[PDB]
This record gives sequence, C-alpha cells and structure tokens, in this order.
Amino acid sequence: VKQVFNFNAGPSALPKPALERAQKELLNFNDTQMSVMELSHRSQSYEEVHEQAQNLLRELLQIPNDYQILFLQGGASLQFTMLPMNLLTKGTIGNYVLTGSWSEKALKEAKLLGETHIAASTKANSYQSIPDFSEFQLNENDAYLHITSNNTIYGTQYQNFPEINHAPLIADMSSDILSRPLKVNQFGMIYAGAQKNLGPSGVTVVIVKKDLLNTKVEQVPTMLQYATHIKSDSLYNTPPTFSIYMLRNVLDWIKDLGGAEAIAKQNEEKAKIIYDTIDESNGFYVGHAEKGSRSLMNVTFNLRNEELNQQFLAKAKEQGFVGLNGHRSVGGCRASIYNAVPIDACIALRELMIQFKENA
Amino acid sequence: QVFNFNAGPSALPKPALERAQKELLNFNDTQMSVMELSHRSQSYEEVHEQAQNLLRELLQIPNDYQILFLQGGASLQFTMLPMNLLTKGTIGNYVLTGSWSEKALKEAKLLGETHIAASTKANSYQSIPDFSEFQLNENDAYLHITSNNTIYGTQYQNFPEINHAPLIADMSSDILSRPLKVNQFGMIYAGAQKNLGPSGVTVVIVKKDLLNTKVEQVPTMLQYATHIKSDSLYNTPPTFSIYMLRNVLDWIKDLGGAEAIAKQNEEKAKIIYDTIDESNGFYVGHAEKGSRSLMNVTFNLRNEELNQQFLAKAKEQGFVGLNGHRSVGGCRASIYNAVPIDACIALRELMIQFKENA
Ligand SMILES: [Cl-]
Ligand SMILES: [Cl-]
Ligand code: NA
Ligand code: NA
Ligand code: NA
Repeated sequence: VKQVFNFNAGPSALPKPALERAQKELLNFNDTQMSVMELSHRSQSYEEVHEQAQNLLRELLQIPNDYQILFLQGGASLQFTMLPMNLLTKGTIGNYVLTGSWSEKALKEAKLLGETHIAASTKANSYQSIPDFSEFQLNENDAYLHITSNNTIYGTQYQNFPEINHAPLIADMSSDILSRPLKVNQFGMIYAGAQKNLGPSGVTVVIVKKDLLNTKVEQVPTMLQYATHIKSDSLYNTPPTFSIYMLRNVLDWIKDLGGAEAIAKQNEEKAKIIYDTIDESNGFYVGHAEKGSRSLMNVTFNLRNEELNQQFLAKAKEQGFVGLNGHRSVGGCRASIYNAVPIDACIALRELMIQFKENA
Repeated sequence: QVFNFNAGPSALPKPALERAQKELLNFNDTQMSVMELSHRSQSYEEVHEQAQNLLRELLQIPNDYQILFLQGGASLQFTMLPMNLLTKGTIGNYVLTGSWSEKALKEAKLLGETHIAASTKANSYQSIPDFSEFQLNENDAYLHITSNNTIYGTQYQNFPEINHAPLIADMSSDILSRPLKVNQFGMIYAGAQKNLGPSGVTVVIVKKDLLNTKVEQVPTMLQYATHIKSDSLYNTPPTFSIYMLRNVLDWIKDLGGAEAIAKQNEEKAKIIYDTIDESNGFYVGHAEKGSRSLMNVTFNLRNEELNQQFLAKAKEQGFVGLNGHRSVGGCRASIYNAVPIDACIALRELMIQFKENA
C-alpha cells in the first residue's frame, strides 16, 4: 500500500468529513429512506439541500443580497461561451485580461460571438506574472472586462483585484474561489467549476449580480440564458443533485473549520512550505511564476531538464503522490494545493523534493 | 414503508448504491474516492471506457456509433442538436407526442426552420401517431421524436424507418428499458436520471459520420465534433455521475440485460394497468391502451376532489412522487427499471383500498 498525497488539479482532494458524511447517508438521506441521488429535484427534501448550499456559500463569502447563486452544468468551459452570449451585444466589446491558458480559452469563445479586445496580457512574459492594472486598456463600449483570478496551468494568481466601474468585472475563479475572503461587490459575475475548491465535478457555481443578467436575451437558447436560471433558481431543468449535495457538505466543512479567513491561513502556510523548498534549492527546482504573482493554489515548477523532471515524477508516483505532473500543455510539475489538500501532504512533498535533490 | 415512484431523478438499484457506498472512500484500491480522481488519470479513464463498453454491449450499439457523456441534461440537447444539424436551407422536423417534444421543437425554432411531421396534441397527447401520417420534407435536417412521453404516459412501441434524414430520439425516460435497434437512429440522447443512474450526465449515442465534422460558428462546447474527437474528455466530465452510470449498467448486465429488464418492466406495468382497467372507470388512464408507456403510468380519478384525496392518502402511506407533473396534474406512477415490482404491488393495493373506502 502507498500513502496518498493528492495534488490533483481538478477534480481534486475532498475533505474527509464531507466524504464520510456522504458515505454514511448514501442509502438513506435525512430519514427519507432514499439516497439524495433518488430524490426529485421538485421535492422539498431536495430543495432544502439546494437552498442550504446557496446559503452556506452566501455566509462564507459574504455575498450581498443583490447577488444570486446559480448552480449550472457544463463546467467553467460552458461559461466561456454563455457569458458573451448573454452580454456581448452588437456595438459592445468583450474585453479580456490574458494571464494564462484558461484566459485564452475564454477569449476564444467570445471571438466567435462578437468583437473582443485584450486589455492587458503577460503572454509575452510567458504568463509568469499578473499585469499591472495601470496597463489595462479599457473601452467605453466594453460589455465587460474578464479576468482569470487564478491561472491554474501557469501557477499565477491575482493578489488583489482591479477597481472597475466602467463596465461589469467578470472573473473565472475556478481554481481559487473560496480559498480566501473575497469582496464580491467588486464583480458583476464570478464563475467556477466546483471540482477544484467547492466539491466534485458536475456543477459550476455562478455568483451573479441579479440586475446585470436577469433579462432575457433575444435569440439565445433557453438553457444558455442566465435569466432562465435566475428566474428558476437553478431549477429550470434537472440540476446535478448529488454534486450540489456534495458542495453543501464541503461548504459545511469550510464553515466548521472557521470559514474563509481560517482556510486562507492554512492555504498560505501550505504554499509557503513548497515555495520555500523551491527558493532554497539553489535552482534545482525553478518556479514558473514570478514571486510577486505566485499562486497559493497551484505551484508550478521544473527541474533542470526533462530527464530530471521525469525521474522526479516517477519517484513521486512510486511514493504515493498523485497528480504532480504539470498540465500536459506545459509539462513540468504542478502541485495543486486547494483547500482540502492537507498541509501534511505539502510536508511530504517537501521531503520528497529534498531527498530527490540530495540523491541526484 | 417508502415506495419511490419519482419521475427523475428516481429509484436506483440497491446493488449499485451499495457498491458506491462501500468504496466511496477507497475506489479500486487507490485510497481515494472516485470523486477525487483526475479525469486525466488512468484510474478514471478506465471507468469512463467501461461505462461506454457496457452500454455498447447492452444495447448492441454498432461499431459506427460513438457514445458521448455530456453535461446539461436532455434540455441542452434540445438546442445542441439543431445548432449542429439545422443549417440554412434545411428543416428541423418534429413529431409531437407530448410536452418534452414541444420543448425540443421550441429550441429548434430559435435556430432555423421547423416543421411538424405529425402531432397528437389535438388528441391531448393520448397516443402515438401512425407513422403513415408523417409529413417528411426533402430538405429535412433530421426527424426528431420523443420515445417515451414522460409527462403524458405514452410510448412508441416501435420506431419509424427514416433514411432521407437522420432520425433523432429523446429517449430520456425509456433508454435501456428494452432492446433497441440503434441503427434506426442518427442520434439518441437521454438524461441519465430516469433509467441509467443519477442526474448530471446525459448519454448521447451518435452515428459518428453524421456529427464528427466541425460546424462553423458553433461554440466549441456545443459542437458534437469536439466531444467525439475528445472521447467526452474535452473538458472535465461529471466523473461521479459516469461512475454511477457504470454501476447501474453492471446491475442491468448482471440481471440478464435488456431482454431480462424488458420482461420485468412488462410484468410490473401490468400490475398497475390491470388495476386501472378493472376499476369500472374509478381510475382512468390518460394513454390510449395501444400507446401505453411501460415507464410512466398516468391516470386520474373521476374529478379533482378524488385526485386530491387519493394523492394525500398515498403520501400518508409512504408513496413518493405519485403526483402528476405540475404541467398536467393527475397521477403519475414512474416505474423505471429499478422500481421494484413490490412497489407496484403496493400501489395496486393502495388503489384497491382507496376505491373501496370511497
Ligand atoms: Cl492558466
Ligand atoms: Cl411528455
Ligand atoms: Na420543465
Ligand atoms: Na518562499
Ligand atoms: Na483543456
């Protein structure tokens, strides 16, 4: 048997209490004698779980009342197209800040639907940094300005957010939502696939300023209108009921541990273990990110050559590390250290790194 | 003391749920949950492929069809289909046999020209139209049907021979309830939560050469070609839902497959329909007898006071989900593959006792 150190990038490690709770009641949820998986989405029993998940997110992120929490299917990827479908109208511009591959994927879908613009980009700096907000090129007819808060593939992250008042600020927060407190009122819309930091795959969380998106859009398919899901409270069609249930369990765990401030402290400590190991390695491990733009959620690094990368990753696999290979598009290594990844897995990664360097 | 007649999501096979429970924290000796695996891992890829292979075996899906696992429900397919096939100068042709048929047509109308090949709307969706009635156009992009009209309780007994354009079927509420000649279709889709497991995955069986070409101007996530080329791993799939689907398909396989399940479904439907038919009009089925669904049994008592009394008694006695869909009222006993015959018997007994006490 191998120990498990789960550095998977999404889906990812879950809190053991959330899983254990799910296991215990999998056949009989809340004395109904049915699994949560067997309930109608039109039942009170399910509605209670759906509402509880929203209310927990609201409490934990301090979401103001004029925002609504949607639970959608399709991943963050579907949001790449649904956002411009809803807001990118003739005469306006979808303005994007490019800070990684996920930013590019979002921009690509907007280009199919309307005029786009690049407000700022660190592509020429190999996505090693977040641009200075003073670099942002904005347009009066921007439909929105879109950012990617945590650039999962490159391991960079916004340390704080721009103050934008000329157009709605929109963020793909898939890989750092609820890793720390967040001033939601800075944004018109936030979206996140749940499978990094909120739960399992199969549901996408969208926090939307209601008045921004609660109007039907001409000619847009029913399922692709935010208004449909706003009006229907994410019950227009059949939701991913078990995913939402698991989201509820994960949010309860975050609340039990002390909320967003407590998890931020844990995440900062975890990240420091790994970054100090990189920095103290005299170049044996080299981080992709510039220090000032380092992600607390995905730590990306390389050894001095591909042969060493491969040897390191093979050793890691032998020793029980899961998911440490970088995203296939970039190679290297990526330690994903979302909320539920335990600090002791980070300690183990440090030990592996120190030993590998000494035995090289 | 609970009888689960929910219409979707719905009852699951006990062995599939027990299996999931047992290994929820330690899937296949990995010491993690299936929910904690990367979709880019061999461990998950094996489950993904096994689910496909089980479906392929159980429905005898030919080699020239591919099995996709998508998000969005059957409802997203209502728009994704015409986005991919309803091109300028062609027609999305629909057979209307219920509410779900109308919802599919509505989405196509947003995207191009449509046509009604046949409809039983004027007969209150009490029947499936004779195929001889179908009006077909040389420029049809496809002909779309709904195999089981979940809200109205009617069901195609067999399927039309359509070769001028691909036949497309929303089989959400009866997929894998019986054997199917898949080669009659260009595409079959089904939300999993009626008969294949839990919500959050939609199964799409597609003739590969029909839909494997990129369609200009369609968003990447909404092209079938994206998912075909990527084997439903373009973006992150609903991994737990696909795992559960695998478990349910294994249960179907273990009891003898689609013929065995059809036999069980016919037996348990008979219990309810015989109860209706012997009631001297006290219970009246919505469907014409020759169009009766084996998956959703719809009926009413003689008036709304009696409907309410019956449904209240049912609730008191532990029956879940018998109220008709909110769009039509009355009663609906959903009797998908995993609903046990003993629940159908309990429903019969409830119905007989209620009439006796009325
Ligand atoms: Cl990225
Ligand atoms: Cl229907
Ligand atoms: Na509906
Ligand atoms: Na450091
Ligand atoms: Na990708």
